Amino acid sequence: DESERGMKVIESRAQKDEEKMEIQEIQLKEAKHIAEDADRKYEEVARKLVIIESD
Amino acid sequence: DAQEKLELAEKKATDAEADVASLNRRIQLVEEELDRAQERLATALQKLEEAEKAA
Repeated sequence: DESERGMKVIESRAQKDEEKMEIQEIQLKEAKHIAEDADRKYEEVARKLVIIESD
Repeated sequence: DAQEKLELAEKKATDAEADVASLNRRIQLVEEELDRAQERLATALQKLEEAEKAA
């Protein structure tokens, strides 16, 4: 019961951690894409700053 | 005296034999109960292996 409960607690934990893993991984890809977008919008506006600044 | 000793030796034989028979019964009962304890032990040990293996 303790090794099985353990296995089930761990399976539950493993699943919580697996979901958090996948959730954080999917959300990481999105956070990275937001960083790409955040850097992208930064570049669009910063580039405008440079263009406007160049002008 | 030899005759009384005989009745008493015959009685002792009767009792010794009654004890042979009563003990044979008891020895057999402990042998049967032993086989049962051993069978229950083999069972408990197999269950122990199953429980421990489950663990």
